[PDB]
Amino acid sequence: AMAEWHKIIEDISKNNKFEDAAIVDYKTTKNVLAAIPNRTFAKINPGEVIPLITNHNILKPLIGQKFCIVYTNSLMDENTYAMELLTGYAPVSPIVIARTHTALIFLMGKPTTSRRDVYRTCRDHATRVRATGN
Repeated sequence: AMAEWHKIIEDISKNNKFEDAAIVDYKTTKNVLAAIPNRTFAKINPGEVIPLITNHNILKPLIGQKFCIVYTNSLMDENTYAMELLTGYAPVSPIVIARTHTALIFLMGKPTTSRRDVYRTCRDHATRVRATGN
């Protein structure tokens, strides 16, 4: 599974619609498993993961030490496994977090990228990974 996390990031990186991405464990150590280098999501720490998976009412989470704003949250639902946010700083950009059996996939679009494209791209990656048991 470790190599595959990097393959997912590589695939995202080739697409000019996205600005940032990371895959972070949520089961055990909560370390960053793969990330686009030298951007915000590479800095996600365990204390940022726990509120996302625990607090039903999370609204202004810190992600890589910057605030984001939650506008839909079905992250812990087994059928949807996705949350939608906006950055809480300029330029306002769309974010989707999708949940596999063991990891969170964070994806940020450029400001011009549609909500649909970020959602479908992030969630489809999670759908594929879930089929492997990860």
